[PDB]
Amino acid sequence: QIDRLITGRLQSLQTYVTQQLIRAAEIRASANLAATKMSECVLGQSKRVD
Amino acid sequence: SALGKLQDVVNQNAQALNTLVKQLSSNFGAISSVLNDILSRLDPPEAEVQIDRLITGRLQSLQTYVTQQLIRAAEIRASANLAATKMSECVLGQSKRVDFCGKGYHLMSFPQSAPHGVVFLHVTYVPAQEKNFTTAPAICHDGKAHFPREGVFVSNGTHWFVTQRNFYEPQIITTDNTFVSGNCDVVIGIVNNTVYDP
Amino acid sequence: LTGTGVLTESNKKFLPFQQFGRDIADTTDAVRILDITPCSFGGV
Amino acid sequence: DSTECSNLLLQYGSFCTQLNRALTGIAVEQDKNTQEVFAQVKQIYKTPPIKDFGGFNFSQILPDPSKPSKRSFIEDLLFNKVTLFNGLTVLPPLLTDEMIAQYTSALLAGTITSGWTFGAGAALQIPFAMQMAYRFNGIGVTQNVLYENQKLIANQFNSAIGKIQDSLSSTA
Amino acid sequence: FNGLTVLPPLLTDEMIAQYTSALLAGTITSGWTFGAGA
Amino acid sequence: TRAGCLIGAEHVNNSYECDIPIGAGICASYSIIAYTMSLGAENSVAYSNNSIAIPTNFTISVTTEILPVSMTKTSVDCTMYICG
Ligand SMILES: *[C@@H]1O[C@H](CO)[C@@H](O)[C@H](O)[C@H]1NC(C)=O
Ligand SMILES: *[C@@H]1O[C@H](CO)[C@@H](O)[C@H](O)[C@H]1NC(C)=O
Ligand SMILES: *[C@@H]1O[C@H](CO)[C@@H](O)[C@H](O)[C@H]1NC(C)=O
Ligand SMILES: *[C@@H]1O[C@H](CO)[C@@H](O)[C@H](O)[C@H]1NC(C)=O
Ligand SMILES: *[C@@H]1O[C@H](CO)[C@@H](O)[C@H](O)[C@H]1NC(C)=O
Ligand SMILES: *[C@@H]1O[C@H](CO)[C@@H](O)[C@H](O)[C@H]1NC(C)=O
Ligand SMILES: *[C@@H]1O[C@H](CO)[C@@H](O)[C@H](O)[C@H]1NC(C)=O
Repeated sequence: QIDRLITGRLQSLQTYVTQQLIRAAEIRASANLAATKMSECVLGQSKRVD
Repeated sequence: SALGKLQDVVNQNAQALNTLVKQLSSNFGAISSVLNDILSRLDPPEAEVQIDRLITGRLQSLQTYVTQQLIRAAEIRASANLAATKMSECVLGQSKRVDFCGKGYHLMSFPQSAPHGVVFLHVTYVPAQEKNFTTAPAICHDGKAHFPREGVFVSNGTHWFVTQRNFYEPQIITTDNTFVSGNCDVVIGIVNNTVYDP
Repeated sequence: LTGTGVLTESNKKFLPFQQFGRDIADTTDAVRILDITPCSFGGV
Repeated sequence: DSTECSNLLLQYGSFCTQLNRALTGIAVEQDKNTQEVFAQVKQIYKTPPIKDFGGFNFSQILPDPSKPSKRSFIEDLLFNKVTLFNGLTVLPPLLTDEMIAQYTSALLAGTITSGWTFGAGAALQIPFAMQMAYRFNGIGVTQNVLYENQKLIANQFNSAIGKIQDSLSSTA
Repeated sequence: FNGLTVLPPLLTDEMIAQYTSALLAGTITSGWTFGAGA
Repeated sequence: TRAGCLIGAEHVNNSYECDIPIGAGICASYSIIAYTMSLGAENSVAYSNNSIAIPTNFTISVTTEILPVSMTKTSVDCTMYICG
């Protein structure tokens, strides 16, 4: 029974880690976009539309 | 350690591969981590249930490795898209974007090959050796407001010249490089000076 | 200890008290000295 | 804290090391993202005590000596509006709120004093009217348009900031 | 050795170096003109 | 500190560039010292409504940027890996 519980809890932890990794990738992309915006609009004037 | 990104990517890939290789030899609750020993030692029913346990463990490990590899591949694809954009903009032309192709006013870029990446040598222009000057938005001459076409009005201590923004090249204020727009009553900070007519 | 592979002359030096030898991944590499190198395999 | 779990997990493998490494890498990545986003400059510029920007008002976005964690009123509203065992722990960020706020203050001072010159090297002082004239020239509008409507543009900017703070105050 | 293979890259190191050299030569000898046509 | 407690490093009242990031604004560097990392050089720009600063010289700066383009292509035979 303990082994079954271990397998279930480890599977749950794997799912949580995968979700966290996907969210981290999304947040990294958003942070790269924000850094680009700060570089090209706060440190200078951007001719790009919108 | 000047190529930390490529070395880090290689180290992560090697670490994932080594972790998978190590996990290949895990008991996973079975009597042994060697399949051949189980087959040459144990009866077909118990041998196949141990095989099922080992298969479950190894399949879970391989699934985890494949998920991490897919995430790393997506990250590498994003990095390669950024590198291709830099190649198209910084190398094949001149980019007006700030700090996209190096710190300062970007001049050009040179590509260099790397074992698992690319290197951009960004050649840029950086102002230095600055001096203070006194400015005025416009010049009130003959009851008319004169603004510089390109550059800025400055004065060292008493004489007013017109120069360019990024370099100190003073020039005599003249009607060719200045344009008139209205009188000198609405401009805030306008000063009185002569405008040379050639 | 059963397995499938190629028996090769080994240039490595064992010890009188050592019988088996395993490289990285904890897999059988040498058996008493003869080296075990699996026969060629790959994709097509 | 059961010994049987350790006994049954040592033979299971090393997935715990994998998860710990993944979490550490994620934390390092977020720290690097914050470091890249907020630390665009290596010099902490400060606004001069006298504020004569041609009528433009920046006391709304500049820090005040009242010590509200060294944040502007808009930053205070942004912080206030956002509302926030068993082996789970929260690692504090490398850059604190005060440090990020001081980065923001330095960036604001550089933008409102040196324009875009500090982003390409040393900060170069320039009157805000002339910086706005340069920016108007960037979008294809001559300097005289700014110079003959400086008061109107300053009033419009102040009104826009007022609507911004009103929206951030009541509108959710 | 356990079913793990490393697939060689399609483009060799020499070919990547030749791409970099060609791009650099076009940049020096032509500027940005070669990136928008002849 | 709010990130925990550190033993073996002497706390100093100075501020240097961060070397080993401990967290919560606290860094460590090499005896081993622990401090609060400095954001950078602190300077005040002489702003005025009738003053400008214009460069009289220039510098041609060459910087290096590293960008990964690809990684090693690994193929795994599931039947061989799991079963052998
Ligand atoms: C000249 O400008 C610098 C800033 O670049 C300032 O520190 C200095 O005080 C100025 N000189 C005078 C005489 O005010
Ligand atoms: C300013 O420059 C003009 C022209 O070069 C010169 O005649 C004048 O003496 C200068 N004044 C000062 C204070 O350097
Ligand atoms: C600059 O501000 C001072 C007040 O400190 C004022 O006396 C002066 O007329 C102003 N000059 C311009 C050009 O706005
Ligand atoms: C410039 O000259 C006009 C008349 O010549 C005068 O009315 C005006 O006050 C002068 N400007 C300044 C700043 O003294
Ligand atoms: C800017 O706005 C604030 C709040 O409305 C006000 O207290 C301050 O006096 C204004 N500054 C200027 C220079 O008008
Ligand atoms: C504490 O910091 C202050 C200010 O930096 C300094 O004057 C003082 O010497 C420091 N004391 C110690 C014990 O480090
Ligand atoms: C600019 O700096 C270089 C050396 O970096 C020097 O040789 C040159 O004379 C300087 N320019 C001026 C106008 O002094």
